[PDB]
Amino acid sequence: QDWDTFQKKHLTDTKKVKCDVEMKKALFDCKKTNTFIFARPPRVQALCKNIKNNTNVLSRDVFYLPQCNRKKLPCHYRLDGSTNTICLTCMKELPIHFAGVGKCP
DNA sequence: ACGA
Repeated sequence: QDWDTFQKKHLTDTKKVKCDVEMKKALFDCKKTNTFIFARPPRVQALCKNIKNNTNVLSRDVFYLPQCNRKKLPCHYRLDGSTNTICLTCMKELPIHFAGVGKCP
């Protein structure tokens, strides 16, 4: 929605995310899936430099993407992972949505 | 400090 929420929902400083601890947060509310990006804010923010507002951009570089996937109700997950390019939605040169991976929508 |  916004840059602050994007960082909380999609950035991680660790590869081993504690899915069951984080996903129960109102931020995630035990949703089906959430993908994190292993990167510091500055590197991710740079991807939106020069990008038109409310449009998507695909990174040239790859990132490691820890992913929490709901396995058992109501809030139990399995940690998965993959590496790929990321597609972000930009607004005022700041990421506001994690649009897709490997390619933009 | 072993972490795609």
